[PDB]
Amino acid sequence: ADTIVAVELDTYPNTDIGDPSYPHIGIDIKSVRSKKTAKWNMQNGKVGTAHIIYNSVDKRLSAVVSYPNADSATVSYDVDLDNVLPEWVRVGLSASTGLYKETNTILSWSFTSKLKSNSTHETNALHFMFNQFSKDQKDLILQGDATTGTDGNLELTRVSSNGSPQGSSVGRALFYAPVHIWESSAVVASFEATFTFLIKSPDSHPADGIAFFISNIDSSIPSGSTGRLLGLFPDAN
Amino acid sequence: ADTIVAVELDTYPNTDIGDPSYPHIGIDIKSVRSKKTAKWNMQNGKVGTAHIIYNSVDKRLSAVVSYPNADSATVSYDVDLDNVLPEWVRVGLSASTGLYKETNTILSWSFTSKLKSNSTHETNALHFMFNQFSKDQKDLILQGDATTGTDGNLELTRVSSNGSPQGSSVGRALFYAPVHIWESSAVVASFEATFTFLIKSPDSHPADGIAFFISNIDSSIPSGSTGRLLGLFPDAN
Amino acid sequence: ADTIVAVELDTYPNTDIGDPSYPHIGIDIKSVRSKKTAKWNMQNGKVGTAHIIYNSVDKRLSAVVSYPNADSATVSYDVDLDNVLPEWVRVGLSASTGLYKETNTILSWSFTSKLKSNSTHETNALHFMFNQFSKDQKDLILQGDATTGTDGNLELTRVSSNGSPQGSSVGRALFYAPVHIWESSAVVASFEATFTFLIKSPDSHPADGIAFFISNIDSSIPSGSTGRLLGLFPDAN
Amino acid sequence: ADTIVAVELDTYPNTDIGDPSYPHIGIDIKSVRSKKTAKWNMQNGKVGTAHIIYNSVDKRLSAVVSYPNADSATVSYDVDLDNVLPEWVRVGLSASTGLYKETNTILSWSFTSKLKSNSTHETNALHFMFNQFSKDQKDLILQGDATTGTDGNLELTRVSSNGSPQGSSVGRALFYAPVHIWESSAVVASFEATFTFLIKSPDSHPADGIAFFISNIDSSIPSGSTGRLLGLFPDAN
Ligand SMILES: CCN(CC)c1ccc2c(c1)Oc1cc(N(CC)CC)ccc1C2c1ccccc1C(=O)OCCOCCOCCn1cc(CO[C@H]2O[C@H](CO)[C@@H](O)[C@H](O)[C@H]2O)nn1
Ligand SMILES: CCN(CC)c1ccc2c(c1)Oc1cc(N(CC)CC)ccc1C2c1ccccc1C(=O)OCCOCCOCCn1cc(CO[C@H]2O[C@H](CO)[C@@H](O)[C@H](O)[C@H]2O)nn1
Ligand SMILES: CCN(CC)c1ccc2c(c1)Oc1cc(N(CC)CC)ccc1C2c1ccccc1C(=O)OCCOCCOCCn1cc(CO[C@H]2O[C@H](CO)[C@@H](O)[C@H](O)[C@H]2O)nn1
Ligand SMILES: CCN(CC)c1ccc2c(c1)Oc1cc(N(CC)CC)ccc1C2c1ccccc1C(=O)OCCOCCOCCn1cc(CO[C@H]2O[C@H](CO)[C@@H](O)[C@H](O)[C@H]2O)nn1
Ligand SMILES: [Ca+2]
Ligand SMILES: [Ca+2]
Ligand SMILES: [Ca+2]
Ligand SMILES: [Ca+2]
Ligand SMILES: [Mn+2]
Ligand SMILES: [Mn+2]
Ligand SMILES: [Mn+2]
Ligand SMILES: [Mn+2]
Repeated sequence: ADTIVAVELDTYPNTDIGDPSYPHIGIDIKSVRSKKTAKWNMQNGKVGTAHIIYNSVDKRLSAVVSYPNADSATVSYDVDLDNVLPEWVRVGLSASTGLYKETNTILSWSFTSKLKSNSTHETNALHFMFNQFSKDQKDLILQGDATTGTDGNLELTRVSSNGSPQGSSVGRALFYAPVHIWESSAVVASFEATFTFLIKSPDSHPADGIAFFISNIDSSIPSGSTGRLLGLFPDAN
Repeated sequence: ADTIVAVELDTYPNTDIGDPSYPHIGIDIKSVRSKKTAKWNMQNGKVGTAHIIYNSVDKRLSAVVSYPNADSATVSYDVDLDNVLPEWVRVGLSASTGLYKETNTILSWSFTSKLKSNSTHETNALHFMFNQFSKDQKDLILQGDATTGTDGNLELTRVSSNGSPQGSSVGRALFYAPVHIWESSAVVASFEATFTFLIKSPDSHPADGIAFFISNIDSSIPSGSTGRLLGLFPDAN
Repeated sequence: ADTIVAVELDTYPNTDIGDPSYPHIGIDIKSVRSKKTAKWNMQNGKVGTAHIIYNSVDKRLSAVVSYPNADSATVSYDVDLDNVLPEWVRVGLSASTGLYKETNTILSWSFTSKLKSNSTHETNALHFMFNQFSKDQKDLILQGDATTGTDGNLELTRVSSNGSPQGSSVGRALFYAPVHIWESSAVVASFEATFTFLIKSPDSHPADGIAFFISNIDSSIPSGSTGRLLGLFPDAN
Repeated sequence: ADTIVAVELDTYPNTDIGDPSYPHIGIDIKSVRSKKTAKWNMQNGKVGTAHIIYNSVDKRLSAVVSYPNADSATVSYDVDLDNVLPEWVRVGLSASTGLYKETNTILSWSFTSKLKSNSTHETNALHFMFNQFSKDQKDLILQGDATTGTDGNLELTRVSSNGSPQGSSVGRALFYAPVHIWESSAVVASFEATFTFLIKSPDSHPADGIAFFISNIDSSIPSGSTGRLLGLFPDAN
């Protein structure tokens, strides 16, 4: 059973699992049923930016999702990630389709993590940046339908050769090195992740959306987690 | 009159102007009467570390002051820095003594400021790092009694040739370049400052403390701001 | 008399002052007559990129200029910058027009400088990044005709309200803080500079070019330095 | 067998395999017999620093090793690394002892790699920093005798419970994620690595050394590569 903390850009309302009745961003703590959601005006066909941030002083996980010249969507949840996640994790991106579909393309992805210890306050840091993805991206672990290199992008779910998306798809990309997201003797620890994404659907109704996630290091796509489950969770609980 | 936002490490309780009964860290918004303080166990003669952080999403100014192997002191305050400070600022370190005294020695200082715009989501960033100060530190604006180069440290208040700190001293170092801490169309702005310091006193009661501050670009040490005013405020209101 | 080190992007061959017969890049060490040049196929109207890098171990100043999908032009020169520059400098961008003309438009600028001392191996660093410029960009020093804000770009030379570049123009933007590009007791000092540019001319022959430069902190545009002099040298010697 | 590019800090003169007559640093291109060496006055028991850098414009691999207040040892070799190494590598630290011995203690390790592609000039970056190592350091592959966490240091070779270095020991630490050190379509690609070390020995002649290396990703310690082989090479050819 994986341990998942995620920020979801949820394009499709599943009101039967507590989704609000509109597209929304959310913070997910070991459940697809979001602890905090905000309305998000997803723009079919457009490049947007997501920013996710946390530090161990405020213990507050926050995300802003944005398109140029539009009002941002913002969401925040108070949570001690020390109590939720293991000491070492992987970080990734996840996306799915179900009966409705959309391209879940990633154009760029960056991440930064820093830990200062309570004994002689030495800082350990990790930073990665992808502004292009190649056919053979050896520092990503690609799971399920995820592919890299088409146009120099990361396509999290299946795209057919004519460029339209497919339903019932799920895939994820995880950064290869494990990440130390907390330590018991840290003065401050923090992270920030940003990615740019392009969600396009020929349907009237896109689905199912994209997530930034932090998981146990050995995490994999739960069985049957296409659709509303976003590649993250084994069920809707 | 200057506009001051500061994180104070207040070594001396002036209860007649609202200080708690004990050395305390605090967040100062345009006043020396902090908006929020927490108890701080200052350690005479030991090198400690301070970290200050803010971002435009949570709008929450937060600091942690620490010594190796001790419990941290932590303090936070909800505040929209957009509403308080001008678009352009200087960032700086400040310290004073009064009728009681201490060294106000800075061994390192770093600062990172980031803004991503709402118009195609381009990032502007400033970073500086001092892990040693030379006698001619041209990218530091030194005010009052502040000097650089002695042992490679920044001494914010006057220290005599024999190492002894002097009373009635006030001194400040501001980074040379102005800094853009907000813009009306930034999706996320954030900053982070760190410094190491060494407060030592031959007195029973050290005074008066060290502050990291953000100010209008033309800020200078207000008149008679030695002692309890920490080099920051013209008065005690 | 100023002391300039510079990387020139020279759009206009002035063979009377030792320019080669074609648009070219070059390294200039206290003279507009380049110590080294290489052929540069400038592309009228196209967004280009330049990179300048140097380190105190190799003592080699090297620059690459390129457009997406073209062969890069590269040039390098063996010079000990400690021998040439004062210890504190400013960094900047300069451009000019003369009887012929072009827009000298800067769309992004970044610079990182790092010094490690011979005792006790402590690093000082400076980093800045401009991915957009605003109307009042207080951390740039503008000289001559240079302005910021139109479209979020830095226009180093005069452009008219209608978009047309003007003859006989010259301007520079220097970053506000002086920079420590060297110190006597350094294990290693280095820097890198990147900028993107857009040179468009309605003339059959574009003039005069853009340079990245490093100078005495108190550099100004030498008088009459339009055209072939590039905002940089008082004469063609 | 493996493809290795290394910077050796070589404490023991093995004159039978072309080592010079004195402790030295060298650049190793697929052979233990360095393509260039410089004289290194290793200091028994004192914390040193090494810096290695390379960029694809100069195609010069260079290194500096120093102690506070000493003259530096520096060595360089003109080598085009995309000609030698595969497109994907891992970076690491290696060390060995044989009949004679020393502690190979790593106190800190940082690394930054960067690639700008020839289309659309997009940057890919990796950065890691260890200023402490814990007992369970999941983002390092440890091979052979290497251990982490004792005093927060990485011990590349065996040390017994009482601090005493052991003979016939070989160990390495690789960063976990693969690193993209060249791309055929790259404007400029570069890296820099820094480590701090403490080499301490009871022997009249300390042995054998520490290396920074870059290898095929699936590299392991070659068979019998203790002593003069430095845990890097299967033989001394
Ligand atoms: C009333 C709320 N609502 C709309 C928001 C809704 C409800 C039912 C369907 C809906 C939508 O859509 C479809 C669409 C299709 N197709 C695409 C046009 C053909 C493939 C077919 C059927 C329906 C059905 C459907 C009809 C009858 C029987 C079963 C289903 C069904 O979805 O059953 C599967 C599991 O659902 C069980 C009950 O769930 C009721 C909630 N409902 C169901 C859905 C669609 O859900 C699927 O698609 C979603 C979008 O990709 C994913 O998030 C889900 O993981 C996936 O199961 N949305 N809301
Ligand atoms: C060499 C001189 N020396 C150092 C040993 C010294 C001298 C005088 C005092 C000293 C110390 O201490 C105190 C302390 C207190 N209290 C301790 C918390 C509270 C009972 C009180 C009086 C003295 C006084 C004092 C007594 C009588 C008359 C005036 C003062 C006085 O402080 O004159 C100058 C301004 O004082 C006006 C009245 O202030 C009431 C607050 N009181 C006074 C002080 C000392 O304050 C001075 O020193 C502080 C510490 O550096 C600074 O923060 C202040 O800005 C600075 O003005 N602290 N609390
Ligand atoms: C390129 C076309 N050409 C060559 C046929 C040419 C063009 C202009 C002049 C020219 C020649 O010559 C003179 C000569 C004189 N005198 C004779 C020596 C004085 C009696 C006076 C004016 C002009 C001028 C002149 C007259 C009126 C206004 C301006 C100029 C001029 O800029 O002139 C700059 C001086 O050029 C002299 C010869 O140089 C040959 C190189 N070539 C290139 C240019 C254009 O030069 C200007 O424009 C260039 C491109 O922007 C800049 O790089 C230069 O720095 C700037 O001086 N001019 N010639
Ligand atoms: C430095 C002092 N020296 C020269 C006087 C010397 C030291 C040891 C031997 C030496 C010589 O010679 C031999 C010779 C043999 N034989 C005949 C060739 C076989 C019967 C056997 C053992 C020893 C050994 C030996 C004895 C006991 C345990 C190990 C060894 C050994 O490693 O020995 C490696 C011997 O290499 C042959 C001679 O090499 C001359 C160089 N000399 C030998 C060494 C020891 O080298 C070991 O230690 C070095 C330092 O750690 C490492 O760089 C080497 O990788 C590691 O093999 N260093 N310098
Ligand atoms: Ca949903
Ligand atoms: Ca006080
Ligand atoms: Ca020219
Ligand atoms: Ca050797
Ligand atoms: Mn949801
Ligand atoms: Mn106070
Ligand atoms: Mn030229
Ligand atoms: Mn050797």
